Amino acid sequence: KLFQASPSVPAKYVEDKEKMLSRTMQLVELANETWLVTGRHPLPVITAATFLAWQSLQPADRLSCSLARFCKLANVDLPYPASSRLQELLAVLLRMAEQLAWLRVLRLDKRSVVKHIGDLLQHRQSLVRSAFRDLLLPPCMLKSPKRICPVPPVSTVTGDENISDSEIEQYLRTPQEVRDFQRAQA
Amino acid sequence: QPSNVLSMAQLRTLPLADQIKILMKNVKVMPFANLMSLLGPSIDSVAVLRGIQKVAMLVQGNWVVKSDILYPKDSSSPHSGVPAEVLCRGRD
Amino acid sequence: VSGSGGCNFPEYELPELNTRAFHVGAFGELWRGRLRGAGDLSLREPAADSDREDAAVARDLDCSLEAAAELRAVCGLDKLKEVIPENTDLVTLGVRKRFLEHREETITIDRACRQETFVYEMESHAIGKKPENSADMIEEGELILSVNILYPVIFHKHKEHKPYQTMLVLGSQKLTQLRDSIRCVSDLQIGGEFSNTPDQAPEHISKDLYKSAFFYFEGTFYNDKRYPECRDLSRTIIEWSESHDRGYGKFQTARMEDFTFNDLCIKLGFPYLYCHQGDCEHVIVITDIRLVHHDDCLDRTLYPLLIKKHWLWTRKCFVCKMYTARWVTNNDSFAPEDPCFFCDVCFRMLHYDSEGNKLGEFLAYPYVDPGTFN
Amino acid sequence: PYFKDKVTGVGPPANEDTREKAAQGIKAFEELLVTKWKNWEKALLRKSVVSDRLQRLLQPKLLKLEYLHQKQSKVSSELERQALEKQGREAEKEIQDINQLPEEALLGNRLDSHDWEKISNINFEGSRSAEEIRKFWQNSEHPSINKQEWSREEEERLQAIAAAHGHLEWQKIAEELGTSRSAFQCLQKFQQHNKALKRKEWTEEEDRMLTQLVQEMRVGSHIPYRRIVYYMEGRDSMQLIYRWTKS
Amino acid sequence: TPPGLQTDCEALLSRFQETDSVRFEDFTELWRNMKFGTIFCGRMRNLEKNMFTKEALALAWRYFLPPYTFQIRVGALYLLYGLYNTQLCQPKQKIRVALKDWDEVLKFQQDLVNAQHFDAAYIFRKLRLDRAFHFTAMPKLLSYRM
Amino acid sequence: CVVEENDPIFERGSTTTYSSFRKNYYSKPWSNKETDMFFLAISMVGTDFSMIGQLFPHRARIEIKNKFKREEKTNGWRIDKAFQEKRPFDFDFFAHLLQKVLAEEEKRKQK
Repeated sequence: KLFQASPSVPAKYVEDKEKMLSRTMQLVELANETWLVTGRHPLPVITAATFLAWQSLQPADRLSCSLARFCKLANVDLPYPASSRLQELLAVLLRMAEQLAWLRVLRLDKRSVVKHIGDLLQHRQSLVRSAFRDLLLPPCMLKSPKRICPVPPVSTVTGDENISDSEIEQYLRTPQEVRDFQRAQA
Repeated sequence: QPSNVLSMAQLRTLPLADQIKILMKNVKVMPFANLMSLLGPSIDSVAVLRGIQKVAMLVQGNWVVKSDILYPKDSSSPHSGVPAEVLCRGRD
Repeated sequence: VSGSGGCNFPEYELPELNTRAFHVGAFGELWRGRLRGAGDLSLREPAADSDREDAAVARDLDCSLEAAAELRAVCGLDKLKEVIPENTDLVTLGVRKRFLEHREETITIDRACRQETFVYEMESHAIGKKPENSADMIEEGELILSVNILYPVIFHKHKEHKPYQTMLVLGSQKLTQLRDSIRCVSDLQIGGEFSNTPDQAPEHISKDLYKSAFFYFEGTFYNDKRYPECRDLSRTIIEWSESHDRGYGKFQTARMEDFTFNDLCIKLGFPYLYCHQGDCEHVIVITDIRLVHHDDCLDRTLYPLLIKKHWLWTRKCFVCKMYTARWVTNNDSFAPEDPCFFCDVCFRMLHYDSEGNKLGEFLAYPYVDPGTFN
Repeated sequence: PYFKDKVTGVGPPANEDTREKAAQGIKAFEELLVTKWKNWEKALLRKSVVSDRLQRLLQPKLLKLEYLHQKQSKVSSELERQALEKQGREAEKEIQDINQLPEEALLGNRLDSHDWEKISNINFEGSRSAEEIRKFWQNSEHPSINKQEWSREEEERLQAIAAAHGHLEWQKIAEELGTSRSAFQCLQKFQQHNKALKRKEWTEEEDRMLTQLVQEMRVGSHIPYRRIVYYMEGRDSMQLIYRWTKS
Repeated sequence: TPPGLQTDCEALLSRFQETDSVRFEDFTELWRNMKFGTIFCGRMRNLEKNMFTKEALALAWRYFLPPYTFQIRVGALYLLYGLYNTQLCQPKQKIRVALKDWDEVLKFQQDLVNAQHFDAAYIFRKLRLDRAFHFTAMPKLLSYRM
Repeated sequence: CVVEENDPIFERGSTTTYSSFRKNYYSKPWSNKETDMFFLAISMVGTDFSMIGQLFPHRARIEIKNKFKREEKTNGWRIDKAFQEKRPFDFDFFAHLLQKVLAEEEKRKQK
């Protein structure tokens, strides 16, 4: 409801519909091309993209606004992984800023790159190309996987047909344990 | 419990500044004596002068409403669609 | 509209913060009723003396001098301790000597007590002053209300908040007198562009133009209707408050020339509003309600004389730094900064040539410095 | 403390008196306030100006590179592909030289065209006005300004140069001084070094005016000497204090 | 509140707690041995001394509340009486009082009438005739800015 | 009639809603001493989860099964050693150890 000025939401939060929709479309296309929506729920990524668009259209008054605050203002159920998607998308935007010259000199962060997100989307093609030159995978897999799928030792030792009866006896329940179980479950 | 939607009684029930503003927006040409007669003798002449000097200009002894009062900033020409600033400049 | 039904006694609601709602006129009426007064005249004494007090005690409960003659002799000054306060087992005297040593360290003689002397003189201004006319004598038991006001932002939000002046008002007098007595800088402020005509005398100051003003006490809107150029912003306020169910109940509207301080229903220590000139808002804090006394100002004409006045720093001319600024310039190339300030001589000699022509393009306005009243 | 008793701040309506005050031009003391500049603010201003200049220089080159890429992806000819690759490498070398240029010339001259409002609302979050930023960059944030204090060899020249100019112009005084400084600093130091004009000497009328001031606006023993000076141009604080305190 | 003056008043109240109930002989003995009218002027800034005495009287009357025995209450009230009667400040600083405190002291006067704690009604009546009491709603000044 | 017994809820935005897929399970992690006594119970009983759940009142049988599956998938040698060692079933001392574990978790909550 950030299109029409309603009594609750002030005019500062109200933003243009077409420009914000275009910004969200560009952000979600970036997420789809950077392996962010594949395997994960799309709606949290959409929420993160529209939140980033709403913050970038006016970074000044919305630097202190949080994801939960935005969800409360917009009357929308906050998705749980939306925060993680937002963090990953901001990391991708930081990588794009590092690829760019003036931004990498400015040394922005996950809080100051919101004002230059629009510039990041101007020539995002070469930026993403270079970023892939220097794959998006879950954080649990990018922790230096030195031993990928370790080969287990093949153990096909079968003997003749069995081993012995000692294991059978140690599996069989003793009369003492039988009586104890009967007393317990009486 | 057009711009002439408010009647004479509804006009008089409004403050003097709003009364003068609406009268100027409606007529756009009226002498000070006529304005005093329409507003009433119980209203002070200095008050009416202060009210009219902010929404009207003096042209050959008569009072003409300002251009911005007739053409707000968000309005436009009903015939050509040009912005209200150009209309105000032309009227001035 | 009748007042809120409540006891005259100001029962507390929050610990050491404020009391509950109560009336003012009934408060003063009950205050005068529960005692006889007749003591605000300073006629104690400038011969037969024993018989008069004998008759007095005869009307009193004891009708005897047995205790009187001894206690009046005991309670004297000839048996009372100038001399250096020492040679006695004390507690506060240690702090006193420490303060004396700290004073002898850096404080020189008797001075640097600016605010102290200010308070002293502003309190002495109301000591035993008689009215010019005999009909202006304040009657005994008149309500005196101390009211702090917080209009400005230009002060220290750090220093425990000492922003602005404090006033004294009389109950029987009208609220319009307090409205006109509040010395607001915005009243002296003048609007309009005078870059091309700097010598033109600024006419129709904001005080004369923007006559709209209204108080707000406990949901009651007092709008001034003394002048035919006063609008009603309380109309828009009520429209906003009623357009949505925001929890605010219906608010009453009244006139400022018909309701006095007595008819008000206030809470001592609770903030109320005084809004004029559209956005010029004053936070009104009525702190104390007291009766008149012979030591206080007995002249009804000049009682809104403040008991406290906050010092304000004037904005000096940015060029010479020797005179207080009187003009503010925006979009000025010759000015060093955008929010710039100049005095008369500097502005004339900088922004105008030897003949007075406007050198360069800029926007100049009459800068009414906040330090104009003092 | 709070100053929002009636309107908490969620739906404060802009009434007719408020909009009339805003439209007339009565700016009492609110927007004219000035806050002292900070070191991190200076660094942010410099970084923002450098980034804006670099971005405005690179955007045409980035668009040209995009056009070259579109030509490569759309033209199937091999003869012109060599020329396309040569032009692309030329553009890459141009970008490399632009990035390799030292951080001394990318700041711009003293009076250059920029987007002050854009820089302010992007970096400073609107805290610093565009005009204030422009002034700060034009006379207080340039590497060509001489930060060295006056070496007692500028006041004697300026007291004649500004006198000849009649204080009618801003840049000419500094240009004639020729010490590579700003006219603001020059005039400030000159008027801090010099004394007041010394209006008159023991005028009975002015003494009686001061007596009337001490009788009408004085409280106790302290005397508002600044209030005294406000109604009397051509004086200085210390001499006025030492003189009026006696006799 | 005045710290050192609070401690002094508490010590004087303890001494009155060990003295006789309401007998003025012990009050005279206290004024002789310790001289509870310790300091009024000394040598200090005029307003500093004025506010010193003002806070003294305000805190003393604030301590003068119903609950205590006939020793503590009388001691506080007549410490106030002595501080007011020996006023060495040029203005005679009025003792700060509450609204319902007037009805409270009226009930105290009624109790004295239906009792025989002599010389107490006398000193209180003399204090009343001296025009010392100035009543308010709070024993101190309060705002919302703190 | 409902005499102001409940409060209205400003939920269920008519626009749209999403899914959760995770509602109730919300297990609670184990500890070192708890894992030790769990291995002791395994060595004392076996793999029958009914008895293990009966003797463990504060931990659910489903959580016990999940822990056993995790141990079988990760630490096989520990399970082998537990099955190798054996202990006769004790009831009074087991209840005493349960009380000790209750005291230990109370102290943990205090910390």
